[PDB]
Amino acid sequence: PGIVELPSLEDLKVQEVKVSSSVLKAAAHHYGAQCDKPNKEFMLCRWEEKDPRRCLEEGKLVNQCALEFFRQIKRHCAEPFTEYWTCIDYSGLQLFRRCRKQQAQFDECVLDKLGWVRPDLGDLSKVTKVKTDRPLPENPYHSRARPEPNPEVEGDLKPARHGSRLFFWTM
Amino acid sequence: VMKDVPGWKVGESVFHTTRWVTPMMGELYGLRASEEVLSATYGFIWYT
Amino acid sequence: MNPIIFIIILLTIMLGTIIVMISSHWLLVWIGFEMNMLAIIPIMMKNHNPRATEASTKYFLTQSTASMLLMMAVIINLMFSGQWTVMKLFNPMASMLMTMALAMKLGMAPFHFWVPEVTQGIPLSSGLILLTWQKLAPMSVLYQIFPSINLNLILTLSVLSILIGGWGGLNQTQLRKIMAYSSIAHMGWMTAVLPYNPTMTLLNLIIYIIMTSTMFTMFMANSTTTTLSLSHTWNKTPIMTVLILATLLSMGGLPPLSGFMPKWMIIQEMTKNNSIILPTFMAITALLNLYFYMRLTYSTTLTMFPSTNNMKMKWQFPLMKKMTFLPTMVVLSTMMLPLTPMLSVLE
Amino acid sequence: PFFDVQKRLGVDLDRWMTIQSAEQPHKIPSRCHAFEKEWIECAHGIGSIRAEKECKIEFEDFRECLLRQKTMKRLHAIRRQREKLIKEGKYTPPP
Amino acid sequence: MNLMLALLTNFTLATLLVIIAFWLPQLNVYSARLPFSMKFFLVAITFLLFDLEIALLLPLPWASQTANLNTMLTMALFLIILLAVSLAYEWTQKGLEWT
Amino acid sequence: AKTVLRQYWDIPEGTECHRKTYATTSIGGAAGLVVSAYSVALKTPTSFLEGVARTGRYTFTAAAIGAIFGLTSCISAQVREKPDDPLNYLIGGCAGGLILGARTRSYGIGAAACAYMGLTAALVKMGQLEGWQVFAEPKV
Amino acid sequence: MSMVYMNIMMAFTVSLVGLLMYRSHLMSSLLCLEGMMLSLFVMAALTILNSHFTLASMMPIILLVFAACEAALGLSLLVMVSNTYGTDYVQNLNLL
Amino acid sequence: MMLYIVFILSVIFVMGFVGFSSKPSPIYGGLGLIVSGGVGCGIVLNFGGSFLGLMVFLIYLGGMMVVFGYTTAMATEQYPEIWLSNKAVLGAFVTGLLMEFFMVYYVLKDKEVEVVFEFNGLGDWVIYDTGDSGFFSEEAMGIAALYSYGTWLVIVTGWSLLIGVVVIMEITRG
Amino acid sequence: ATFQFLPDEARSLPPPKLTDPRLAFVGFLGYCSGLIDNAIRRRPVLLAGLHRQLLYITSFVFVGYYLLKRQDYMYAVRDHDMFSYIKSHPEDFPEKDKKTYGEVFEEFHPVR
Amino acid sequence: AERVAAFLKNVWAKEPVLVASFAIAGLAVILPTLSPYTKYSLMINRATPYNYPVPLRDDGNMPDVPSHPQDPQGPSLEWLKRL
Ligand SMILES: CCCCCCCCCCCCCCCCCC(=O)OC[C@H](COP(=O)(O)OCCN)OC(=O)CCCCCCCCCCCCCCCCC
Ligand SMILES: CCCCCCCCCCCCO[C@@H]1O[C@H](CO)[C@@H](O[C@H]2O[C@H](CO)[C@@H](O)[C@H](O)[C@H]2O)[C@H](O)[C@H]1O
Ligand SMILES: CCCCCCCCCCCCO[C@@H]1O[C@H](CO)[C@@H](O[C@H]2O[C@H](CO)[C@@H](O)[C@H](O)[C@H]2O)[C@H](O)[C@H]1O
Ligand SMILES: CCCCCCCCCCCCO[C@@H]1O[C@H](CO)[C@@H](O[C@H]2O[C@H](CO)[C@@H](O)[C@H](O)[C@H]2O)[C@H](O)[C@H]1O
Ligand SMILES: N=C(N)NC(=N)NCCc1ccc(I)c(Cl)c1
Repeated sequence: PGIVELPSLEDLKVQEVKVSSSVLKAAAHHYGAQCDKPNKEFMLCRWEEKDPRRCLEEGKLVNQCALEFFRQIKRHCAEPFTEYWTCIDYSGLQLFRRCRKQQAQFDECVLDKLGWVRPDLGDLSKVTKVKTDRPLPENPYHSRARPEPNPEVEGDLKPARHGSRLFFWTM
Repeated sequence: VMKDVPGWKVGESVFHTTRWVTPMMGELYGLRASEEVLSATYGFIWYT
Repeated sequence: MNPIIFIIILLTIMLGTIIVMISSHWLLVWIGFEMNMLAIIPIMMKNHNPRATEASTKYFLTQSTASMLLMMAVIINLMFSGQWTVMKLFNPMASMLMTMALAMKLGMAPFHFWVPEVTQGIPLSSGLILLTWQKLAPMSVLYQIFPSINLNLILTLSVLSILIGGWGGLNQTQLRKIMAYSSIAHMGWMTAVLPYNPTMTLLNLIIYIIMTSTMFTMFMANSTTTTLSLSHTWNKTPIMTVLILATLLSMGGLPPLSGFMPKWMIIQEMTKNNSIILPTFMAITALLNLYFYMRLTYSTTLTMFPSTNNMKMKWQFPLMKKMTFLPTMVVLSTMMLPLTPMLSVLE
Repeated sequence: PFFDVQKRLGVDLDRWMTIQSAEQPHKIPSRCHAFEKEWIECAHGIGSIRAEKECKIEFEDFRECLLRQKTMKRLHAIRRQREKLIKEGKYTPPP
Repeated sequence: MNLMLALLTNFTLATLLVIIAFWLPQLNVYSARLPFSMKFFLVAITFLLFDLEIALLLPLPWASQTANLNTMLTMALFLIILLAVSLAYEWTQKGLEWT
Repeated sequence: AKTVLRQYWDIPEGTECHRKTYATTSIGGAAGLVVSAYSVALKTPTSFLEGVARTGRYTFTAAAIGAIFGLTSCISAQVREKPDDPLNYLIGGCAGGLILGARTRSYGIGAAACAYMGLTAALVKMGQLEGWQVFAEPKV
Repeated sequence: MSMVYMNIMMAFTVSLVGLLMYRSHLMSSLLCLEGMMLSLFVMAALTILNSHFTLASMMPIILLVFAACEAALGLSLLVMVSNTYGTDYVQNLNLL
Repeated sequence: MMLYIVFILSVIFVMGFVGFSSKPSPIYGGLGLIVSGGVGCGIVLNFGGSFLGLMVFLIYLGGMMVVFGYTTAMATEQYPEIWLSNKAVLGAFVTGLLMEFFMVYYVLKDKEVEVVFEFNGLGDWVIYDTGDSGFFSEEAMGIAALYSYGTWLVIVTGWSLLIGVVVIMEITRG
Repeated sequence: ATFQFLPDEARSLPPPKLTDPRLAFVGFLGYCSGLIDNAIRRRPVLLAGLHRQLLYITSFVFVGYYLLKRQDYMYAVRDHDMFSYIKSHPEDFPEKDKKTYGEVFEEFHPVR
Repeated sequence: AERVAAFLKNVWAKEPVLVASFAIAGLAVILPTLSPYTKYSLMINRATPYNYPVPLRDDGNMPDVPSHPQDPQGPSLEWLKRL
């Protein structure tokens, strides 16, 4: 067996999205609409390549889009967004249904100042299609050549030559 | 640690295939403090 | 027992066996054995007496133990191959455990002790199921796992069953114990050829079942469970003595009778594989069976034992037992040798 | 199966649970899915006599994923060397 | 962790109360068959068999999330109906009488 | 068994008599222990010591039979200068048969054992020379 | 193999040895039989859970259901034996 | 150390088996199987098998073993023998514990052992899965599938349980 | 095929003749079963229930005929398999060079 | 019918618990096939997204697959929101 090739620690550095899950939860619906393209490109790479080392550049673009997404909230909608995810953060299950009044304020804000429309029920679970210039991998499983099948037996079935040929039998 | 062990190859796979293999718990945390290993292994199961 | 319940229980005995034979999953095989054992215990107990309870308990303990060993082998197989497909096993300890588990179910020596005990303690009709139908499911599993069975274990089990079955029958006056030991020896022939040609395992099994069903059916028609009771047959139904004579000569492997066929064909397959000593030893040991089969023919058909006066009362009444399929079975038990090439249908 | 009623009738009585690369609820994969799939595809249709020889690479990898005996050995080995140097004082763990 | 502590505390407290309940000052200076019916064995065995099938019904709340509702509903009712047949058999064979 | 049996056959005939006698005595003693185990398990001894006595009787008898066979057969090959000769095992097989007659205090068992053990031992030597298979591997 | 399999396998062997080495009570042997099922249940569950073979998650439940049903039958034979002799001692079961 | 919970539980599992397998009074034999059942559930729970662990408590302990003890009181023993009074029970019990202690001592010492077969001693946590972030219990999904994928399992299982009622009623009627 | 008594390819083979000596022997076995049926139940062996004797012969022949078809089919398949393997593996079945007896040396063993 | 009505009245008088059990069990078997809402049960269960919806590699021949989650193509849950 060979050597497992690993990227260097310097290849793995990227600005991190260091916000808590209640913050991601609060912005998730608008994040799904805004950052769909780099997100869906990266997920296509992962299910096609089946190898984390082969999708690191797409992974960094995922972070870069999320950081620009959250900077846009910070520039125009910081106060309505903080009121909303704090409301989410209070719940032990982080429930949307307990925060509709604060969600509406955060939603009226991004729609007005950023043009963001919250995707409708069922939208973010759609299967989509992405145009990637990354070539389709040929042998993602790294399969060896398969063993050759046994020769196919063919022809016309004829009666057994002189029958069963069991000891003395003539049939 | 294995610089002087004779015949050792660093980072050698145990699999014939060169396909990426998901590492198990020991591979990731095999050299780390027991506390992080407790959390990684039994934290979810032991969380109320 | 209500006749409808008896029918449903019998169909459950058959269903569990059929589940074993059609299953591709080890779990369903194990379920089939579990279903089958549950439904057979009540037909062992149906006469409700201490001897039937003892037989049922001994049978339950043996079969339950073998079911646990079988499931242990299956789980070991899962650990080392990650799959449940019924086929060759992927671990030698799994293969040994399953082989011993299946040997116990069949009652092969040295796991044989329960077969004479249990058969004696249950009615003839229940003994007919135990020594015929109950062989199908374990044999059908051996038919599929044989490539991974250890040759020395299987041949050692086969050789012991032929020896124990032969010697065990010499000392018997009870017909059920004679059948039990006769069964143990025949299983040894069946498994001895299995590593070489499973088709000859199936041929031996089918013919053994036919001959075994014939004997049990004839014992039932007269209510004979002992040699001496059977020796009164000449003075009631003379035809039955002739039929019992022919079937006994056939179960002894005498040409030109049907029971010669499985031993003839097994000897051939073994020799084709350069196995001379083993088939020779098996054939000679099988002469032990012929001795105590012949002894029954002497006391039943070829001589006339003393009778009793009350026997005259029996002359006035006909046989009312069903003796279902007996005329067909006895003809197949004795006259099939000219059709030996028909074995290819088992291929 | 002894009698292959299932294939004759086109009914799936128990094939669905036989292997771990078969269809699972919500497409949940088994840990060794890729390894089982590789071995099965290699050995398909050629017979177990050929398979035990010609698909031996795929099967050893599958057994390594199933039980992790080489991996546990390699880790257990690196750990001894570590404890030796720590005790002998020629190694110091990073922070 | 929290569950193991809660369990330890419950039975530790029960142990302490019991042993204390047994030790206090006082101030004192000076293998057969029970004659018990076969009927009670059958109640226990009947409970066991019914309990085993309730084990098979317990997953039903999860099974109703399936897209294969035709099959799920049929199998769920099949099981409960067979459970009812078992009771009807006990009942009509006088397995539930105490006289 | 494989380990001990392979040791016996590895040693050439008529050389290292003591090494041959250890292999047969070990093989014989193991057989006697096997018989004792089943005898004690199936026919229960009256007392613990009686069980120990029975194991010693069977285990010593089997070892003695194996010891004399290995000694007798290997000396004969050495004395006669006939290594690959079945007759050496015929002599060894009969000597072992006589000891059984002695241990069981019977002349009939000794006469029968001589004939039955002698032929069996001689056939084992022909099988070794001729390559006869007892448990033959499936070939066809 | 992992540590656990040693002890679970050891537990199964202990109960099997207990099963094969009867004392007097038939109930004690029935307990060894159910001990074997328990160790089979644990070993099956561990193998199935650790490999994340999802559909087999049901297998151990099936095993428990059938083994319990087998245990109910074994108990029924025990009481029928005890009704005949007044004890469940296996040395009474020697008529055959 | 808590990282060895499964190993420690498996040791208690085995010692409980040496307990009931040495065959004290079936009253105490039943207790040892009950403790093993609880410990056996503990092992399963630490592999993510919450449902399967609880079924051991519900069906094995709460169902089957309750009936075992019930039958023991009726037809086996009402008065238990003093524990380990018999020499065979004491010898086997001590013999079994002695093997378990030696098995444990060497595994802990060397972090491996060869008891007939080779076993590792790093710790059971090493082989655990590292990735997990589905919103469901996989075990529960697999068990729920008994009603969608397992039609055939349900039919044979349900039939067998009905036959169990029929069979046991025949058996005990006398 | 799979779990099929007489697959479709078997229809390429000639059927057994209804005058097949093996089928005649099967019918005789069916006749013998009819006589044994009369004997065990103590009926007149030759005359009793000719309707029942007829169904014995018919059932044996009907089942025997189909068993003989599968028998002959299974030997045809064996031969088809054998010859295909020999054609696929000509290196294992060389056409050996055959000497005449004038060329081959055989030792003489006098019988005196 | 008249004979059946008399039989039902007799068991209503004598075994009202059993009559209720059989009526309820009959409705459990029968009403799912007659109910207009039973079809939404499958649709709702189908619509619940338990795992990630892996995207497709756009090849230029997929006019029915959306490029964005807020595009009009693809399945809609409008029936569910109204329902
Ligand atoms: C064809 C290829 C296959 C070839 C293999 C050979 C097959 C032969 C076996 C066929 C299957 C068994 C059927 C045998 C038929 C027996 C017929 C018979 O013996 O006669 C019956 C006779 C009836 O007696 P009863 O009831 O009293 O009525 C008459 C009034 N006395 O009964 C009696 O009277 C009883 C008289 C006492 C018994 C005398 C014993 C000697 C007779 C032995 C003949 C049977 C030989 C069978 C052994 C196999 C032969 C090779
Ligand atoms: C009667 C009591 C029954 C108690 C049963 C208890 C269950 C015991 C299960 C043990 C399973 C271990 O099974 C055993 O494991 C080792 C681990 O590699 C396997 O492997 C071993 O042999 C093979 C040989 O090719 C190689 O992998 C290697 O030489 C060696 O490691 C064995 O082939 C297998 O037989
Ligand atoms: C004791 C009496 C015995 C009577 C036996 C009666 C017949 C039993 C047949 C049960 C199996 C029926 O047939 C089988 O079942 C279910 C539907 O029901 C189907 O299986 C269904 O569930 C899962 C869900 O994905 C998948 O296996 C499959 O995709 C789906 O179609 C199988 O594709 C079908 O082949
Ligand atoms: C001892 C044997 C006992 C057997 C008991 C069997 C009882 C079975 C009763 C209910 C079986 C059918 O139950 C129900 O029937 C209706 C028929 O409209 C089906 O139909 C419903 O769901 C389907 C899904 O394909 C929709 O497309 C359809 O529009 C809707 O009406 C349900 O999918 C099915 O769940
Ligand atoms: N000889 C084995 N051990 N097995 C086996 N039956 N191999 C197949 C050889 C064979 C023999 C007869 C026929 I008819 C057919 Cl079709 C094929």
